Amino acid sequence: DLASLAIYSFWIFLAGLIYYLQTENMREGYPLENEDGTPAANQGPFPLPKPKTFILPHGRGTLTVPGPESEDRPIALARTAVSEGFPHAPTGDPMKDGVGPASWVARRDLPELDGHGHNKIKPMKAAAGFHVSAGKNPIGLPVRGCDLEIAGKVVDIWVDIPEQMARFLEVELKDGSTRLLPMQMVKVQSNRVHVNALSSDLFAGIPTIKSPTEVTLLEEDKICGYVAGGLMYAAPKRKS
Amino acid sequence: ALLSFERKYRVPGGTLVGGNLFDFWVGPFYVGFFGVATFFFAALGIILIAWSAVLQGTWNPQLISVYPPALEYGLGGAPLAKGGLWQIITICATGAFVSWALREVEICRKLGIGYHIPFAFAFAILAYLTLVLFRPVMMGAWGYAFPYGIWTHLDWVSNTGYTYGNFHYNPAHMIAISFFFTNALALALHGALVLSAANPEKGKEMRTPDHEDTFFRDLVGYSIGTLGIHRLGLLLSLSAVFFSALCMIITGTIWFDQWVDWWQWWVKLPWWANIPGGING
Amino acid sequence: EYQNIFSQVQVRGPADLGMTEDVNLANRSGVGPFSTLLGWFGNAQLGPIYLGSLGVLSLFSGLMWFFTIGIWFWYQAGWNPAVFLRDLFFFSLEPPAPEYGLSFAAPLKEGGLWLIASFFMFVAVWSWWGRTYLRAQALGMGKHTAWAFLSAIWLWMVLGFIRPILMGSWSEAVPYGIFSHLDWTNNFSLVHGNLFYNPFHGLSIAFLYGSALLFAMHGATILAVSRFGGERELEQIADRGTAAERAALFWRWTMGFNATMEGIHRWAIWMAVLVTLTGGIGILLSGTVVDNWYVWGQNHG
Ligand code: BCL
Ligand code: BCL
Ligand code: BCL
Ligand SMILES: CC[C@H]1c2cc3[nH]c4c(c3C)C(=O)[C@H](C(=O)OC)c4c3nc(cc4[nH]c(cc(n2)[C@@H]1C)c(C(C)=O)c4C)[C@@H](C)[C@@H]3CCC(=O)OC/C=C(\C)CCC[C@H](C)CCC[C@H](C)CCCC(C)C
Ligand SMILES: COC(C)(C)C/C=C/C(C)=C/C=C/C(C)=C/C=C/C(C)=C/C=C\C=C(C)\C=C\C=C(/C)CC/C=C(\C)CCC=C(C)C
Ligand SMILES: CCCCCCCCCCCC[N+](C)(C)[O-]
Ligand SMILES: CCCCCCCCCCCC[N+](C)(C)[O-]
Ligand SMILES: CCCCCCCCCCCC[N+](C)(C)[O-]
Ligand SMILES: CCCCCCCCCCCC[N+](C)(C)[O-]
Ligand SMILES: CCCCCCCCCCCC[N+](C)(C)[O-]
Ligand SMILES: [Cl-]
Ligand SMILES: [Fe+3]
Repeated sequence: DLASLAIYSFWIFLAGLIYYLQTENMREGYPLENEDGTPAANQGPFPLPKPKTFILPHGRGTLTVPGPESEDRPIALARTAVSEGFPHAPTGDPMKDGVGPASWVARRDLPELDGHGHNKIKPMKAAAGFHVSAGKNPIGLPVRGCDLEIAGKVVDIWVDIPEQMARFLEVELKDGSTRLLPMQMVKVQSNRVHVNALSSDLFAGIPTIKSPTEVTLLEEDKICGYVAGGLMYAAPKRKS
Repeated sequence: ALLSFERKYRVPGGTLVGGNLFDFWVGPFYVGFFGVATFFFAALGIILIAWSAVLQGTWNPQLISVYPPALEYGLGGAPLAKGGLWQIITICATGAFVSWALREVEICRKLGIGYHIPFAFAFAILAYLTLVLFRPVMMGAWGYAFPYGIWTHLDWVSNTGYTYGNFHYNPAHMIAISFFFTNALALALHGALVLSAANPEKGKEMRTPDHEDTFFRDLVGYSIGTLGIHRLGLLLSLSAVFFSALCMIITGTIWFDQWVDWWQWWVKLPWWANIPGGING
Repeated sequence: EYQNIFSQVQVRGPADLGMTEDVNLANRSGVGPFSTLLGWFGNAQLGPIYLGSLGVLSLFSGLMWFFTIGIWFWYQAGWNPAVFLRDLFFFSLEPPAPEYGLSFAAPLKEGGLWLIASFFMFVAVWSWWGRTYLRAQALGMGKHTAWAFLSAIWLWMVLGFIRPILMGSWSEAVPYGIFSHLDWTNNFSLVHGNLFYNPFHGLSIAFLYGSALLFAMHGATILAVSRFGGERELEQIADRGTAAERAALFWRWTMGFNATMEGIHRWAIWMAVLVTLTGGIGILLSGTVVDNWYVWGQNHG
């Protein structure tokens, strides 16, 4: 009967769809490796998909996935055990070395562009005429760390032009240099900006940007990685 | 084995209980203390379902059914064969689900990410606990809980619904359905939009988020944006389950008559209650 | 600890008139006002909207459907505004009686007005479908939205058109009313021997469920990695960042496998479209091929 033919047919379709979906989700991070970076013996039952090529806009070239995977950076970790499946201990300062929750990825050292080929993220001072339309304007507020000490003051907001949202606070430190803080890791209060992730002494270590009016995808990863890493690595200096 | 980028993230720390004792992986799986608790509760639960299959005299998965205590037992303990096994399995299931959530918290802490995922999962646990713990207790018997069986739990849905007439008329049920339907609409649109930008017409460059905002402005005059759609998806899906929990906690407690009759509050408002014509006069 | 459910600060710039590509800019409206209320949760900008031939046709056709039902509701309310608001949920524009079969010969008061409303709805939805295709083509984007919308249209078409035709009468179709379409749904299940025994109804529920499961998981995941720019999904596809890596590893460590930034959107589109795809088949087979799902289930055939 027809209903029996339809349900059987549906389960065969569903099995093919799951195969297709699983192989599409192996375009990054595969093949699987042993802890020493060599290819693992057991890759699982699904094969790597045939490569696909993305044409990137604004003449930035192509990406083909899957393709040669490497960290393209030194990883300052060592084994804690003689068998597989244990943690790898940082060998230096995990904040500076960019490991664990402080990790960053070697993304392109170019800024993300909008649909017109302009820098997506600009300081508000260089974005005509972006302004704070609602909520507390953080510009001019002191910035407090998790040790409840003042680390600096906000001197601008870095805005996503096309999506009209605040992405970073630009903070001036005691030495008159500035750093970016991700908007998602600060609390704007009436009289201060509070940063739970970092103690006052760790603000100088936030990676600096090489141009004052743009930030690259590489720089964003180092900054956001460093700040998130403070949740674990600044915990001794976090009061309550 | 490890994803190509995985090693740098596999550092010690982030555990809530036991320091470095359970701070390891088995293949891709993180363990931790709550990995051990999950295994213990799950293994004990599966054994008790097996022992239930023995007493019922069937190994067919489509027939096995663990029933709660009959109403006469109230909120008391019951003999294993007639509702005790259900009670112990329910403690094991609760233990496995909460352990699973707290394991997700340990993983969040090691990766330095927000706690939104276990927070979201907790709403599903609430819904489960509404059906097997909160509603039964407020009604005064375990027997109002649902049985653990593939088809017998559907029998319970049908019998529980039709006890109050057409359950469509539960107004909290109406809101829950609207969120479930809207969530599925929003998920289809979100998947479609991102894929349509990443996979444009053959030979064209990847589109930008600006194309995504533009497409929706052209179509409906409004784009919620890339952050907005993820906030929206989280809220639609949690709201669906919140109103689901609500529609059942009020059923058999504050309201125990036919749900269709509840709507007479509106029809009998004094200013139009007695006017001739229409459906209700 | 800031959760990123609501924005702490809104910033505003010049109204964005959008990308051009091959869009006819003559058919775009002006920008609407900025909503500060909407701006706490997503974008503040209302408009512009695009309105060409298909847009006006769809919108006028849709209003005629809506007004046609409204006029019937007023008639049923004896033109009394107090009765209209009292009995709003109880009014119903019913299809023609079984007598009239698939004929367009039924009088207005006994299903003719149902056919007129249905005609207008048919045009409104199908022209709107054309619009979802064409607005994507003008911007050089894939047709994913149009193909996903077709899955919704399938269940709608089965309920109002395809199944009534195969059963040989418009009486099998859904009435236009709030409580009446609920009564119809309940009735449909009783008459077909309980839809819980329809295996396509079971799958449809699994996908509806799965859509809430998956959007809870995906939404929570992207908010959890927004501190690394996770919601910038297209650039994370082009150039994987720590956001995409942490998102993958959360799920690999939790349940033993993971998605990519692109791959999760393929899981997403299919979990959602399978709801109405499986659903439409379940309804199409009810009364045409299978009179009683209990009885069918006892034979598995
Ligand atoms: C004849 C039946 C009645 C009816 C009677 C009822 C009754 C009775 C109930 C509902 C409930 C619901 N009804 Mg109703 N309902 C009817 C018709 C409908 C129609 C329709 C189109 O007609 C729709 C769309 C709905 C929709 C709904 C939802 C709002 C809700 C179910 C979702 C939920 O609670 O999830 C919540 C999710 C969970 C509870 C899942 C929890 C998961 C746990 C935490 C984890 C499990 C892990 C697992 C064991 C691990 C597996 C192992 C791994 C795979 C390895 N009903 C008709 C009129 N309906 C239910 C409700 O609201 O419950 C609160 C409910 O009890
Ligand atoms: C939510 C409101 C009602 C309810 C009303 C209905 C209705 C109506 C239907 C189901 C159906 C199902 N229900 Mg139910 N169901 C309820 C509560 C539950 C609970 C629970 C709270 O613990 C579980 C585990 C289930 C599980 C199930 C599945 C057997 C099936 C498909 C679910 C799905 O795809 O979801 C989405 C989740 C995913 C897609 C993720 C995958 C989850 C897997 C598939 C779950 C397998 C569970 C396994 C069989 C349990 C034993 C494993 C133990 C380790 C031994 N229901 C409550 C009481 N349920 C459908 C069915 O076909 O039943 C025959 C169906 O039509
Ligand atoms: C007593 C009632 C029966 C029952 C009878 C039915 C019947 C009959 C049907 C379902 C259907 C479904 N049932 Mg059931 N169902 C029951 C119990 C349940 C329970 C439960 C017990 O918990 C659940 C969870 C469900 C869940 C479901 C869904 C999975 C499914 C609907 C999917 C959907 O997205 O449609 C919602 C989406 C649509 C209808 C698509 C609409 C698309 C169109 C194009 C939109 C037009 C918009 C228009 C122009 C208006 C414009 C608006 C303005 C712009 C604002 N049922 C009981 C057993 N159920 C449907 C199905 O597919 O079954 C197989 C269906 O026909
Ligand atoms: C709140 C919004 C939606 C949601 C969200 C959600 N679910 C989640 C998560 C989130 C955010 C997770 O992080 C978590 C996960 O890891 O997903 C992969 C999960 C999860 N949601 C799951 C299932 C699930 N969620 C559902 C629903 C929903 N989840 C909501 C609609 C449903 C439905 C609709 O029925 C199901 C079936 C799992 C895949 C997973 C949690 C896995 C887990 O807790 O593992 C630990 C437990 C075991 C290994 C099994 C223990 C066995 C027991 C001891 C015995 C069996 C008892 C049970 C009562 C038997 C009853 C069976 C009968 C009813 C058939
Ligand atoms: C206050 O006064 C004003 C003026 C504003 C008017 C008020 C209006 C009001 C109050 C309207 C309310 C409307 C409501 C509540 C409508 C609800 C509709 C519902 C719940 C519909 C549900 C399902 C509908 C389905 C499944 C319909 C499917 C239709 C089709 C598939 C079209 C089929 C077409 C047919 C049969 C004819 C085709 C003919 C040809 C020649 C091709
Ligand atoms: C509810 C359906 C979802 C489950 C589908 C099963 C997919 C399993 C994929 C395993 C991948 C494992 N490995 C070794 C390749 O990483
Ligand atoms: C779902 C769309 C509408 C959402 C509107 C909700 C308004 C929230 C207001 C937040 C209050 C401002 N605050 C204190 C968070 O900065
Ligand atoms: C989903 C509801 C949102 C609707 C927003 C549409 C805004 C319309 C803009 C009106 C401006 C018209 N005009 C010609 C004066 O520019
Ligand atoms: C995107 C694919 C996800 C796969 C989820 C499959 C869930 C299985 C549901 C089993 C229901 C089967 N039944 C009883 C209706 O025949
Ligand atoms: C019917 C739905 C249930 C599906 C459960 C399967 C879970 C997939 C687990 C994948 C782990 C495979 N592994 C260990 C090789 O990575
Ligand atoms: Cl809520
Ligand atoms: Fe997304």
